[PDB]
Amino acid sequence: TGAGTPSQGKKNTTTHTKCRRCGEKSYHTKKKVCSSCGFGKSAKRRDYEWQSKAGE
Amino acid sequence: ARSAYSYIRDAWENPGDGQLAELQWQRQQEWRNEGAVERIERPTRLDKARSQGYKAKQGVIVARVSVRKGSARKRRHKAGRRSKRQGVTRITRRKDIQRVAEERASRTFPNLRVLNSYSVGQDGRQKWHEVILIDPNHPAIQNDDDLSWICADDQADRVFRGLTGAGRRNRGLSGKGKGSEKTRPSLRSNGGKA
Amino acid sequence: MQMPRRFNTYCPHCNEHQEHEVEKVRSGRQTGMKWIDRQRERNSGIGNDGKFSKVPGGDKPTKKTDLKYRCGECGKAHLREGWRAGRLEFQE
Amino acid sequence: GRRIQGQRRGRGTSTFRAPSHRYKADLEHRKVEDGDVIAGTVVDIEHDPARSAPVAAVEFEDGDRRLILAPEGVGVGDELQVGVSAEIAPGNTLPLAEIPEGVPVCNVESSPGDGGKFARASGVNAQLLTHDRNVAVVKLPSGEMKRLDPQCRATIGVVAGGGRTDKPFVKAGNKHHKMKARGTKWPNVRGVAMNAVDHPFGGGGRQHPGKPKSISRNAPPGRKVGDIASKRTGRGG
RNA sequence: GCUUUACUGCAGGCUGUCGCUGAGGACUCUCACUCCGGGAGGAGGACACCGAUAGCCGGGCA
RNA sequence: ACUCGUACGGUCACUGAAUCCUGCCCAGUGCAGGUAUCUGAACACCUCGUACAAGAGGACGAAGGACCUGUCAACGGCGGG
RNA sequence: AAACAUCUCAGUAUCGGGAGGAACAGAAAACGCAAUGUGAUGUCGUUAGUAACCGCGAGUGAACGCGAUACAGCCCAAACC
Ligand SMILES: [Cl-]
Ligand SMILES: [Cl-]
Ligand SMILES: [Cl-]
Ligand SMILES: [Cl-]
Ligand SMILES: [K+]
Ligand SMILES: [Mg+2]
Ligand SMILES: [Mg+2]
Ligand SMILES: [Mg+2]
Ligand SMILES: [Mg+2]
Ligand SMILES: [Mg+2]
Ligand SMILES: [Mg+2]
Ligand SMILES: [Mg+2]
Ligand SMILES: [Mg+2]
Ligand SMILES: [Mg+2]
Ligand SMILES: [Mg+2]
Ligand SMILES: [Mg+2]
Ligand SMILES: [Mg+2]
Ligand SMILES: [Mg+2]
Ligand SMILES: [Mg+2]
Ligand SMILES: [Mg+2]
Ligand SMILES: [Mg+2]
Ligand code: NA
Ligand code: NA
Ligand code: NA
Ligand code: NA
Ligand code: NA
Ligand code: NA
Ligand code: NA
Ligand code: NA
Ligand SMILES: [Sr+2]
Ligand SMILES: [Sr+2]
Ligand SMILES: [Sr+2]
Ligand SMILES: [Sr+2]
Ligand SMILES: [Sr+2]
Ligand SMILES: [Sr+2]
Ligand SMILES: [Sr+2]
Ligand SMILES: [Sr+2]
Ligand SMILES: [Sr+2]
Ligand SMILES: [Sr+2]
Ligand SMILES: [Sr+2]
Ligand SMILES: [Sr+2]
Ligand SMILES: [Sr+2]
Ligand SMILES: [Sr+2]
Ligand SMILES: [Sr+2]
Repeated sequence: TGAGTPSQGKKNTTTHTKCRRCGEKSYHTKKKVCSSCGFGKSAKRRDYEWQSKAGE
Repeated sequence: ARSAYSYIRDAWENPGDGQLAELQWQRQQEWRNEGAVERIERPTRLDKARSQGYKAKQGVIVARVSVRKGSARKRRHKAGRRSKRQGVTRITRRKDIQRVAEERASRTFPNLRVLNSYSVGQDGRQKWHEVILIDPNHPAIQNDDDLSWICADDQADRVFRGLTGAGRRNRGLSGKGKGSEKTRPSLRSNGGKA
Repeated sequence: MQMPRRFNTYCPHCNEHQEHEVEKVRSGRQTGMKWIDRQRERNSGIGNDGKFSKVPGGDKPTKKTDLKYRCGECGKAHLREGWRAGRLEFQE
Repeated sequence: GRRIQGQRRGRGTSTFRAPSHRYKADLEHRKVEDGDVIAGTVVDIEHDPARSAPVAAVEFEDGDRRLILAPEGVGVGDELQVGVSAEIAPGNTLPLAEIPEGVPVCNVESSPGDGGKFARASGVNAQLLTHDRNVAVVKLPSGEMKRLDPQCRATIGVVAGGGRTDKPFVKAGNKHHKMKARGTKWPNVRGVAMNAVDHPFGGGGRQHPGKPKSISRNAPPGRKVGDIASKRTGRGG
C-alpha cells in the first residue's frame, strides 16, 4: 500500500476544530489544545518572537 | 545600654555555637517537615527583621522558604556544541539561592510585595530564608511613613525585576566606583556583561 | 666530542684573557609564580583550554652545546652560541 | 547513535509496561495486632495473571475477603491461620521465630511487616535453617544464606504450581501469550543483527560483536551490554 | 551518518576528601539522618543519601 | 519503568527445532578476583619560603595501574620451518 | 580565525518571569588629572580603538576626567524614651 494516494483515503478523523477562544480552526479536539492561540494549554495567549523577522 | 536585640544579633554571628546551636538542631527537624513556603507569625531573627524594615503591624507578613542546596540543575545539550558550551556539571546559575527564595515566597502571596529577606540557616541538603512581605493595599500600611513607599505602582512585583536588596547586590550594584562599569544602571543596558 | 674543563679565553667582564671553567647549564627550578602560570589557571576551565591543552613538542636528533664559561678571577660567567654535538665530555 | 532498547525501557511507555490494570492483587500478608486470633476459610482458588500460578481467596473471621499467596496443597474449605500462635501447618503464616527449624517456607518478609518479598514464584521455597534470639537464618531458592530478623513473617510450605518450567513452550505462539501478561518487550532481536547506529554490536559485513562482550560495571547506560561484569564466561575451566 | 587503542572534551560509574555530623588505626554509643511498621515500636546510624572537590575509567555523547 | 513482579524471577547478551557432537590456546585485548612490594590526586599534617600569601619539598596513600590468578558457548587465534 | 579546539559570531537569535508611561540607576565603606583637588544618578559629546584582554593570532575593549543636558535631596535600624 502506497504512502500517497491510497493512504489518503483512510483520513476521516476530526482533530483541529474552530477554537472557542480565538476563532481559528486550530483547537485539537483530541488534545483539547489550540495550536494557534494556546487555549487549553495556557491562560496567556500563544506568542513567539520567531513569528516575525528578528529586527521587525 | 545594649538593646535586647543586640543579643539576638550576637547569637546569630555564630549559629553553630552556644544555645543557638541546640535551637537550630531542634528546629530544622520541624522545618524539614514543613512545605516550601510557610507563613510565620514572628521572625526568627527579630533584630534582623526590624533592621530590614519589619514592623509588628497589620499588612506585614513573614514567611520561611526552603530551597534545595548545591549548584545548577541543568539538562545536557542534545544538539552539537563546542567543548566550551558542553559544560554541564560545574556550571552554576546567576541568581543566588536567597533570590530564588524571595521569588517563591512572592509567588505564594501574589498580592504582597517583597520588602527584604535574610538567612536562617541550612543543613546539608537545603537552605532556609525568611522573607518579609508587605500588603500594599492595607490602609495600616498606606498610612505608614516608613513603608507607604512600597505601595506605588512601580513597586509591583519588584522582586521579579531585581529591585530587592538581595537583587541589587546580586546584580553587582554594591560598589559605586571601580568594578561597576558594567552593572550600573542595569545589566541589560550594559549588554549583559556584568 | 671532548672538551677542556678549563682553558684560557676572553672574559667580556675583566675585558682580558683569563682562565675559565666550563660547565653544562643545569636547569633552574620554576616558581610557578610567573605571569604565564597565572594565565594558565585563569584561562583553564571547562572543555578545551586552547594553548593550555597543547602538550610537549618533539626533539631534534642532536642538541647544541649548552654551556657556561666562568672566569677564574672575577668569578663571573658568560654565555656563547652553541654548536650541535651528539655528546660532550669534559677532559679533567 | 540512537538509544538502545535497554534505554527505551526506562521511559516506561506502554510497550514496556506490565498490564497492571489486568492484575488481580498483591499477595501481602495480613496485618494483625497480635494474639493470632485471626483465621479465615479458603473460599476459592484462582489464577494469578502476574505469576502464572494459583492464588487462594480467603474469608477471615473479621469479615475481610483477600487473595493470598497459596502454597501447594491448599483447597477450598480449608482453614488458614495467621499470627504468632498460629498452628504449624501448610498455608499458615507466622513469624520465623515461631517456625520450627528445617521447615520449608515461602513468601518470606525482608523487613518485619513488609508483606513478603522472598520465594513467591511457582514451586519455590526458602528453607528455615537456624534460629536464635537475634537472627533467623534462611536459605533462599538461589541457594544463598540470608540472615533475617526473627520477626519476619512467612508462610509454611512451598509455592503452588511447581514444575511449570519443566515443560517447553514448544512454539513461539505460546511464549507470545505468556509475554502479553508481563512487562516485557518480546520477541528479541540480537544486537549483532542491528545497524551500528542501534547497538554496540551492530554493523559489519558479517555478524559478530566487534569487541569483547564482557563489559565493565562502570560502563554507562547505552554501553553496558553483553556480559555485564562477568566474573568468568563459558563452561570450561 | 557511521567507527575506533585519532585529537579534544562532555555525561556516567568507581574511589579519597570536606560539609550534612552528634556523644563516649582500632571501638562503643544515640540524638540528627535513612529504612520497615496502621500504630506502638523495630532495623540501621554518624555511615548511607545529598551538596562540593580530587584521581581513575569513560565513542554512552559532542 | 521493570513491579499487584522476587531466582520455577527478570535483566543483559550469544547460538538458533530434534538428533550426534562441540577439540587445543589465558601470550595480546576484555571482564573479574587478589595483591608483600612499587607507583598513585586533593584536603588535613610536617619542613623551607613569606611579619601573611603565592610557591618549593616531605610524610601518608583510595580507586586505578605495575605484578599474580581465574575465565574462550569473552574478543579472537589454531602458522612458517 | 581563510582548517580548528581557547577566542569569534554574542550575551546576539530564541525562550521563562515582570513593571511603567517611560523603565532601571541614585545621595559614596566614591574618585585617586595624589590634591590646599572633585562631590548622588542617568544620558549625550569626548577621553579612545587609548589602558586592559588575546593559539599575544584573528579579534575583543573600558574607566577617571573634561564639555554638555538636567539637577535634589532625604527616610529607617539602634542608643534615649
Ligand atoms: Cl514582590
Ligand atoms: Cl652541553
Ligand atoms: Cl518466560
Ligand atoms: Cl576630580
Ligand atoms: K563555534
Ligand atoms: Mg538606561
Ligand atoms: Mg502481593
Ligand atoms: Mg504486551
Ligand atoms: Mg533473537
Ligand atoms: Mg541489516
Ligand atoms: Mg554504536
Ligand atoms: Mg555469528
Ligand atoms: Mg549466525
Ligand atoms: Mg518509605
Ligand atoms: Mg563522534
Ligand atoms: Mg538466522
Ligand atoms: Mg573558520
Ligand atoms: Mg591562525
Ligand atoms: Mg565582547
Ligand atoms: Mg576610574
Ligand atoms: Mg520618624
Ligand atoms: Na507577590
Ligand atoms: Na579569565
Ligand atoms: Na550522511
Ligand atoms: Na589470552
Ligand atoms: Na575559512
Ligand atoms: Na571545516
Ligand atoms: Na583567546
Ligand atoms: Na582638566
Ligand atoms: Sr508490508
Ligand atoms: Sr480512519
Ligand atoms: Sr493544560
Ligand atoms: Sr510569547
Ligand atoms: Sr503582576
Ligand atoms: Sr577564568
Ligand atoms: Sr579544561
Ligand atoms: Sr624528532
Ligand atoms: Sr509488595
Ligand atoms: Sr504494603
Ligand atoms: Sr558488528
Ligand atoms: Sr571448554
Ligand atoms: Sr541443534
Ligand atoms: Sr586474559
Ligand atoms: Sr547636582
